[PDB]
Amino acid sequence: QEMFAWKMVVLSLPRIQSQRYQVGVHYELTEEEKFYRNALTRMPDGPVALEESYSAVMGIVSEVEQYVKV
Amino acid sequence: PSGKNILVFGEDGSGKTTLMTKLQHGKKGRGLEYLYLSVHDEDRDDHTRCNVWILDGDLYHKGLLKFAVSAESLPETLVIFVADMSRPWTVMESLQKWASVLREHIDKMKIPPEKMRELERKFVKDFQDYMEPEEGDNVLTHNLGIPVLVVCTKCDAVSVLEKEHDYRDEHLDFIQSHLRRFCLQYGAALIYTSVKEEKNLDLLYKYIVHFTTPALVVEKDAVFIPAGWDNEKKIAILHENFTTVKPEDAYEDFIVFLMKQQSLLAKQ
Repeated sequence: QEMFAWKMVVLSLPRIQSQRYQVGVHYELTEEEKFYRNALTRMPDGPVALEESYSAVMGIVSEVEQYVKV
Repeated sequence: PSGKNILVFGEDGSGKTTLMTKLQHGKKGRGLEYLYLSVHDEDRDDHTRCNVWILDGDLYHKGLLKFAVSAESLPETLVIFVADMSRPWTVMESLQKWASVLREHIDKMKIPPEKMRELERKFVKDFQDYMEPEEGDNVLTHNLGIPVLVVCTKCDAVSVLEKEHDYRDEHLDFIQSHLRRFCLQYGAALIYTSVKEEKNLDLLYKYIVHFTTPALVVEKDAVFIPAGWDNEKKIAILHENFTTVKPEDAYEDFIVFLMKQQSLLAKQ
């Protein structure tokens, strides 16, 4: 089947809307909760991916838009 | 051909580097992306996009997980999800979570249809009929048939988890028993993989869609099992390694105003 574009875009649009909304907080919208670092000046930091938590819950839709080829 | 589907589930990602490299995102924690895979016909690929979406997390993404396991996989839907063989609780939890994730992606999306189980009775009867015996049958499986390949990975940490709480291979034998109990309770491939051992996760999925795959537990590192390896008699009798016979409890039991006022009162 050479129609791997229209159906992929429709299922993507469904998955894009179902991917750009990771509950906005989900009580844990990141890799994990706050934890302890190893050896640096960030013992009471937010997380190792606080700015990337946005990239994670946002990246779901980005991963769908990029891998929505076929 | 067109694009098929498989919904591999990984709880919030949590290091899918080795497990994903052994089989095939926006970040390390994106959430229900659309990954893929493909099958063959002895020479090359024939547009058979038998996608295996390794959804590393599903934060409020039930629709994305359902879109991943599309309805186009009626002829072949074998979800091969990653797991953690460090303990028996994680192995049994990941296998039951794989079957429940396939059922969740189906039932959370197929609420309108109902004759699917009716057609699945005859189709899966003709399919699993020639795949039930030769476990190296009659196993108490679920209400219907959802092929969920429980790929038990991370058995390199099984030794650390087995020595930190048992100082021997007791937790390893417990993980083997967890895979065997979930297999007899579901009827699938409890293929486990350790450090450089039994790299056959999609092998059972390919042999039971419409390469090699071993099955042994004597090495006490990776209790591999094929799609049909399901029994509860000899494995249940030998399940007494640091536990009882036919146990499942291991999974559940293992998963300056006041200052000025004070100065004034002190001066009195």
